[PDB]
Amino acid sequence: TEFKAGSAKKGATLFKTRCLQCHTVEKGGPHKVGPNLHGIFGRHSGQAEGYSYTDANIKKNVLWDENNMSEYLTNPKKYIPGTKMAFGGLKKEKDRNDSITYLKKATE
Ligand code: HEC
Repeated sequence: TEFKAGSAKKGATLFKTRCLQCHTVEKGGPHKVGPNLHGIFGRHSGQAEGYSYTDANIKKNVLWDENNMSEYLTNPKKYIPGTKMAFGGLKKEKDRNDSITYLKKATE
């Protein structure tokens, strides 16, 4: 791809410190500020039920792949103009590789 496997352990911790404040990953976990991310790969954006996404996330109709996800983690607002995900971005590809490495793992 344009994405290469990284550290699943490294990623778990990137997640704990940069994504847990607003999200859960497990099947049957709850929606918090952001949606629960279980099964997000291959899924399109704005489809978890019981969660109020913005008009923008929804209309972007993004098919979430390790690659797509990469772009998005760089600069969310950049990738999805008007999204309410208040996250700066992960500029370091290595960081993204790690994080996505875990998400790929944890969200199945
Ligand atoms: C709270 C300050 C958040 C942090 C930190 C992170 N995200 Fe988030 N995320 C949040 C919201 C409010 C939303 C919904 C946006 C909208 O416009 O409705 C999101 C959304 C996502 C998505 C898209 C979900 C989908 O289409 O189903 C992804 C893929 C996602 N968030 C991932 C993610 C990761 C991996 C994060 C850590 C680096 C992270 N987010 C931070 C809120 C917050």
